Amino acid sequence: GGMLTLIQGKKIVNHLRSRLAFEYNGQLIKILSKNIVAVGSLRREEKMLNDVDLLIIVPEKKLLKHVLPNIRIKGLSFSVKVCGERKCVLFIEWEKKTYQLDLFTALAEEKPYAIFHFTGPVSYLIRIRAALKKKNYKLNQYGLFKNQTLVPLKITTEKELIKELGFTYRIPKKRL
Amino acid sequence: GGMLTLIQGKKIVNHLRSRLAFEYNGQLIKILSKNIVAVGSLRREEKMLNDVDLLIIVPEKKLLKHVLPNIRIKGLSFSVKVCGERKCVLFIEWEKKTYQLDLFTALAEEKPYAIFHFTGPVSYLIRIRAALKKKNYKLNQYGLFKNQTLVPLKITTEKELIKELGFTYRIPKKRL
DNA sequence: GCGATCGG
DNA sequence: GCGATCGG
Repeated sequence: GGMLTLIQGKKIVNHLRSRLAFEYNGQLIKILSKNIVAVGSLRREEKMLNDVDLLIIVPEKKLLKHVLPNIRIKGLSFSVKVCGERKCVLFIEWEKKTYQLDLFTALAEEKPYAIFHFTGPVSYLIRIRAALKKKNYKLNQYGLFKNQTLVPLKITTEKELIKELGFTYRIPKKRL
Repeated sequence: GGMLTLIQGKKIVNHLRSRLAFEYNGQLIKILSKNIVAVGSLRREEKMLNDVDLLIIVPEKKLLKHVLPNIRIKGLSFSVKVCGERKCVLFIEWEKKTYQLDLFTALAEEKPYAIFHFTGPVSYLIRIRAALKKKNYKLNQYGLFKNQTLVPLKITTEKELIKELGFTYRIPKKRL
């Protein structure tokens, strides 16, 4: 995959927002724009991107075996590098060039945790996870755990999650 | 990668044996046939293969950062799917079809352990490892360990390793 | 730091 | 059963 500017990346995401779908036992099911979240380097507003990173929110557990493994993009040429239920990496043709499209899935109840994980950057996640690990917590893209048991937090958004975890809220661009 | 017959796989390995090399700070270093071992489904003599599996024996630790990351195959078209110091997955062109070639590296002192691991099958490895784990040992492709410490066994071959571990020696085809 | 999807 | 490369 070629490198992209932030603007090229945003243009691609805009194009993709109305064109993603998946095949479910023969039936083409459209993925809704509101369930597509730009994450990664794109959400961090970095100047150059190495890929385009999208998080797809899926409404039901049963659908995970179907969404990424049967992903469809209307009108766009692509090939699959690797693909499972949770991560799918595609190479897409856009104008004269091939770019890497990284797709991830989260269930609705995982959404704040997923956004936080897939936003990164990695250095920042390592620091946050290390501090929580010292207090016997484990944080990942699915939830907050203690002694291998889900800690049910009363949150809906990434911001609420960050504050409930006891860290300073910073906009994605400023996380390091 | 397409599926291959055992015969096709063996023909490919024969071709590759004299044609593998790596670039080391600008110089092309041939890999010797005696340091190339057919492993996996090929060594188990399975009728159909999903890929061709080769283990490359590397004489010095310092060379690991160079071998797979700078692999060269004379006269054969290939592309890299993933590649590190210990695992490299290639797609090769062979008689107008594309196949998957899986390359792994072992240091000389790891060789019997690596052969045993990369031969499998997986079901057999799980059983063997579980039994050793009950006695506080850990077996992997690098050695036999107890309390995170290498158990120095006085062996050279896979057969000697198997017997020293206290299991019945069976030819690769009959391991289950 | 932690998980996905391999790798045998 | 145990480890590698790559995902943020």
